[PDB]
Amino acid sequence: QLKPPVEAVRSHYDKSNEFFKLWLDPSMTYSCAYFERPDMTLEEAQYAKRKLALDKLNLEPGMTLLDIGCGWGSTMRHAVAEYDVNVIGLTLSENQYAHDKAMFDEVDSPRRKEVRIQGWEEFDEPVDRIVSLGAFEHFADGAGDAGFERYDTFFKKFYNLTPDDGRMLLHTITIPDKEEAQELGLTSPMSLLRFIKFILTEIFPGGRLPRISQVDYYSSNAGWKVERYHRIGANYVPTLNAWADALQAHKDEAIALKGQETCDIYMHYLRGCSDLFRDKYTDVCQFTLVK
Ligand SMILES: Nc1ncnc2c1ncn2[C@@H]1O[C@H](CSCC[C@H](N)C(=O)O)[C@@H](O)[C@H]1O
Ligand SMILES: CCCCCCCCCC[N+](C)(C)CCCCCCCCCC
Repeated sequence: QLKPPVEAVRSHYDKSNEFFKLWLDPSMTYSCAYFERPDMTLEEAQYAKRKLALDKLNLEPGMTLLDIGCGWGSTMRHAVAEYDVNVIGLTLSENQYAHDKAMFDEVDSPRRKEVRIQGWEEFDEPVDRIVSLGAFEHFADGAGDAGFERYDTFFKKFYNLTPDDGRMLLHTITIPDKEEAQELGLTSPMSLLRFIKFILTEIFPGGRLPRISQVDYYSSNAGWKVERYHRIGANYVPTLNAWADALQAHKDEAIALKGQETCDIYMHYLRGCSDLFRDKYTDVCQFTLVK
């Protein structure tokens, strides 16, 4: 069986909740926002992004929703409150677990609000609908068993854990297909290579970005059909800019918590990544997978 990338994932996400709070929106949503309307704030765009994803699962009350890689819980909390479903959240982060365990305790509701420190590789329960936002980029990584081949186990596992009317909303960052890349005229300056190196070393160790053709191959191989490809990477520019700005704003506060270095590293990372999505080097897509 497969082994979850615990140390690699925790090296980032367990940096400090207080820290992440300083620059993330109030719901601490940590994935590409969605500005469905020009005048939304980051916080409203995040809600819009969550809604966009959830409305595609055609959720009815009573169903059990599975959030693979639930971060700081926003999607779970939103799912219950707006669709009245039961939710199980998976994460490898200890601080996110701690944070969500407490966040759920605040408001009481009939439905189930479960958060676990369990990898998708170990999940084995029947669920109605699945949602994963910004966690997929870690799925080709593992504690010793890294490799894209992992996607195959992924789409099969969850194809078998869902009903005939099963649906999965896969939200992930993506890189251009061999062709679509040359048409964009994407170059790789020495500075770009240095940045990627910086990201894979200090920010997201083990991260791997899929091409759309990869998601198609492995998901279809399990029997899934993409009912809709919704590319929205351009939205990541406002998002990453909002995050970097918010961090600049509370710079003194942040330098207090984590020091000077950590803050320089993060600003560099937030700023650098924005241009990647603006320049079309990377994109974001929400695959609506159905049977
Ligand atoms: N193998 C694995 N199994 C389960 N969760 C994983 C994982 N690798 C990474 N993750 C989780 O995926 C998340 C990436 S951050 C995304 C958080 C959330 N979906 C949001 O949109 O705010 C983290 O919570 C991390 O713990
Ligand atoms: C090229 C190496 C890429 C490693 C990517 C690891 C991605 C982890 C994504 C995690 N979330 C969803 C929390 C988002 C973080 C902000 C966007 C970062 C985009 C980086 C693009 C690098 C090319």
